[PDB]
Order: sequence, then C-alpha cells, then structure tokens
Amino acid sequence: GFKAERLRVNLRLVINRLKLLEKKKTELAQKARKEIADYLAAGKDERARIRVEHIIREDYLVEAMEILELYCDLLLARFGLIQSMKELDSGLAESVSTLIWAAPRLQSEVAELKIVADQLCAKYSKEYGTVNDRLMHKLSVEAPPKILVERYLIEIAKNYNVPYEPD
Amino acid sequence: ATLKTMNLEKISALMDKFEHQFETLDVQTQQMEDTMSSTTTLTTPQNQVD
Amino acid sequence: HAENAIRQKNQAVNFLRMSARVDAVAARVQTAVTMGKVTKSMAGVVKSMD
Amino acid sequence: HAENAIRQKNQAVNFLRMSARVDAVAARVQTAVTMGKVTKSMAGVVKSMD
Amino acid sequence: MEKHLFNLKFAAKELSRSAKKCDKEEKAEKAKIEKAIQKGNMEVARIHAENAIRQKNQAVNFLRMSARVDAVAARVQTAVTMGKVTKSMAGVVKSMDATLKTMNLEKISALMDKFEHQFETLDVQTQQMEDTMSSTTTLTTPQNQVDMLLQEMADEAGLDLELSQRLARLRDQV
Amino acid sequence: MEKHLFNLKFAAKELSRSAKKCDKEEKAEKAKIEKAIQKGNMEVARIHAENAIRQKNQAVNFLRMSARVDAVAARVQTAVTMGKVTKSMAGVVKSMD
Repeated sequence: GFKAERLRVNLRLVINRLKLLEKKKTELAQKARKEIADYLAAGKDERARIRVEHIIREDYLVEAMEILELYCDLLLARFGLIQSMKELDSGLAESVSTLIWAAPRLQSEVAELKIVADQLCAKYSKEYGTVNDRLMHKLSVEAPPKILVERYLIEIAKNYNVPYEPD
Repeated sequence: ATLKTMNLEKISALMDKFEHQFETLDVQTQQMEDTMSSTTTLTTPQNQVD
Repeated sequence: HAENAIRQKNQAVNFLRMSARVDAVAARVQTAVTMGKVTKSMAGVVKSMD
Repeated sequence: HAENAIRQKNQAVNFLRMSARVDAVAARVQTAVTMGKVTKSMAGVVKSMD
Repeated sequence: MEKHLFNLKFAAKELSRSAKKCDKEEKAEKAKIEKAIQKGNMEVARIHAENAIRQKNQAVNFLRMSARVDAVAARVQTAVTMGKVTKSMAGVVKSMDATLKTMNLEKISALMDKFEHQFETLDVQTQQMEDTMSSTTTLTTPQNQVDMLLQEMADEAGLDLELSQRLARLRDQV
Repeated sequence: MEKHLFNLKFAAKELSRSAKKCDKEEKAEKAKIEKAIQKGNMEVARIHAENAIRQKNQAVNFLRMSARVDAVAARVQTAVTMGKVTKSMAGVVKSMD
C-alpha cells in the first residue's frame, strides 16, 4: 500500500545516498586512472583497455546517479501534487517512469530505490500493472566503443605524460 | 545489529521529532520570558532604559 | 545590561522602602517589648510592697 | 571555527537574556519570601498583644 | 564495538612497533655486514645482507599494514562516537516527549497566567501592608519635618527642588 | 535528561580530542616523510604521505562532528536549565496558592 511519508523519507535517503556515492566513485576514478597510467607506463596496452572499459562504466554510472538525483529531487519538489492528485502529471511521468525503470538496474548500490519504486507502483497501479533515453543508455549493459576506449587512453596518457600509440 | 535496530527511517523520524520538539520548547521559553517580563514591567520602565 | 541596570536600580529603591517600613514597625514592637517588661516589673514591685 | 565563534556569540547573548529574566523573577520571589516572613511576624505580634 | 575498536587500535600499534623493531634490526644487520667484511667472511656478509634487505622490506610491509589498520580504526572510532551521540539524542527525544506531554503549552500558559495574577495580588497585599505600617507610625514621621528636611538638604547641595487654621475657619463659616 | 546532556558534552570533548591527536599525528607523519626522503625510501615516503593526508582530513571530520555535537549539547543544556526554571516556578505558584 502507498504511504506518502514513507515515500518522502525514502526519497530524501536516495538523495543523500546518491550524493555520497557520487563523491566516492569520483574519488575511485581518481585512484584508478593512475593505475591505468601505470599499465601504460609498463607497456601492457590491452590490459589498460579493459581497465578503461571499467572506468568508462563507472563514469556512466556517476552521470546516471546525478540524473536520478535530479529526478528524485523533482519528486520532492512536486510531492504536494503527488499527494494531492490521483492521476499522473505530465511533468511527473518521465521521473516516475524512469525511477521505476532504474530501481531494478540499481538494486545493489542504492537499496532505497526498491522502496521508492514500490511506493510509486502502489500509487500508480492503475496505470502500471517515458523513460529517459540518455539514462537508459547510461544504464545499458553494453560494451563502450573501441574508439571511445582509445580516446580515453589518449587523454590518460596526456595527463600522466606516458607515451601511448593508438590503433 | 545496530543498523537493523535503528534504520535510516528511524533516524529520520527521530531527527524530525528532535527538531520539532525543540521548536515547541523554543515557543515555551518565548512565552515564559514574555510572562517574566510582564510580571516585572514596573521595575523596568522603557523610557529609563532608552 | 541596560534593562538589568534599570531593574537593579528600581529594585533597590523598593527594597529600601520596604526596609524603612519594617524598621518602623520593628522599632514600635521593640518599645512594646520594653514597656511590657517595665509593666511586669512594676506589677512585681506593687505586689512585693503590698 | 568561524561558525563556532558566531554560535558562541549568539549563544552567549541568549544565555545572558535568560539570566536577566530568571534574575528578575528570582528578585520578585525573594521579596515575596521576605514579606511573607514579615506577615507571619506581624500576625504573631498581633496575637501576642491580644 | 568498543572491544573491537580497542583491538584494532592495538593491532595498529603492534604493526607500528614491528616496523620500528625491523628498522632497528636493519641497522644492526648492516653493522654486522661491515664487521663481517672487515673480518673477510663473505658468506657471513651475504647472510647479514639478505637479513638487512628482509628487515627493510618487512618494515615497509608492517608500515603499510599499520596505515590500513589505523584508517579502519579511525572510522570505527567515529562509528562508536556517533553511535553514542545517536543514543544520547534518542534519550533526549524521549525525555522531552515525557516532559512536553506532562507539561503542555496550555499548562504553561495557565501556570504563567496564575503566576502573574498571584504576584498582582501579592503586590496589593504588600501595598496595604505598607499603608498600615505607615499609618501606625505617623506620629514619628510628621510630613512637615520631612518636607523641611528635604528642602534644607537640597539647598545645601544646590539643587532647588496656617492651612489648618484657614480650613478650620472655613468649616466654621460653613 | 542530565545523563544524556553529560554524554553529549563528553562526546563533543572526545571528538575534539580526536581532532587534536589527529592534527598531532599529521605533524609526526610529516616528520617521518622528511626522514624517509632523506633515507631515500619512496614507498615509505608514500605510505607516510597518505597517512598524513588521512590524519588531516580525519581531523577536519572530527572537528566538524565536534561542532555539531557541541551545538546540540548547548541546546540540550538550555533545555535542562529552563526545565529546572519551569519546575521552580510551578513550585512557587503552588506555594503562593
């Protein structure tokens, strides 16, 4: 069943957890681009390509978390309309749909999205028995392109003064 | 054990109750000081303080 | 501190006036006690001379 | 340390104003106690003179 | 959690003391290398050399382990302290809930109105008390003597601030 | 509420002493950085450098936590004092009644 105060509390918890995960994962990217530069200085290149695939996935994850933080703050702003109306607003449909979409995709790191999506499905069970395309691309379980990887290596080599040769 | 006996929802409720009870206590001390001034108005004329 | 100073001033005036009144009544009660002692001593003189 | 210093400043202003109010009420309760002692002593004087 | 915090801080201190004693034993083994080369014993010199290199790298490993355990012990220590803060704030919440239900704002308002009105009645009491205390001892304070004494002692400081017969004759008239 | 006020003031003092000892250990680790670079041990220098940065940021965190707990302890202390004032004024009211 839908409880409004539970949904408000869990949206604030999602905001706080996503802020902490953004800070922590940007610091982990700082830590790991140095070891990608260490692999490039040691000479192993395909190893550095796979580590770059890891860090590209982490950076897409950070941008996905700031998109979801934007949408949860939008629900905290329009929570009066949420608690008042019974029909889903057009300004809320994108946010509610992509949070219900992204909550199984981010079940591990943010455990309050499961509760937020359960409350939103209980609120709009009449509609759900839309989703942001850029957010779906950032949550997509798909390997990044090789030119993006090579380009990523180029700027790592430029920052850490390591000679690297692309394809 | 501590994070199952005191969830983040229980922390949020406890902190909202903390903040609202200090709001009510500040209202209490405000009307207390209002009475404590009105009782002893005759020893502090406003013109003498001015 | 200004309303404290004005309060201490008027408060001291009130304590001074109360002290004046209580000292007046205590003086009259003290001469009551002394003339009662004089009355008892004169009654004892009357019965001893009788 | 700057927000600590501003907090200690405004906190000291609040404690000073609370101390002023409680000192006003304590002065009036103290003259209540003293004039109650005066009232009991004058009632004792009345019954002893009676 | 305080026992495990104590054990983590003790483990960090043990790793730091192990790094200190290994850096001391490195210098001792290097002095033994010098004495063995002065005596001309190259197998003894190689044994003390691999001892010195082992004590060096061993001290680096103990130092890095001590750094990691000290990081985790710092975070467990702020865990313990903020858990104490959480329990104290929950106790403050329940104690204020008890006091604010047994003494409402309506009860404060009634108590303060009764406080103010009782001091009004007490001020009326002390007023009529002082009125009687003046009327009893009127004969020791004539008003004319107090008036002339104030006039005298104000003229001395330089501040500068009969009727019964007239009213008796006017009562005699009408 | 006096026990919880004592525990909050003790927790603020513990966080302040933790910030002091971490700012002391930062200077100790920086002296160890200097000695390790004079001896030529760069891995030891990096270990002591990350120790020094950790003690610095750790001391900042303990200082901010001590500031928050000291704010809440000040407000709980004026809660306790004005509750004592309220009980004394209620006793004055019933005695005058």
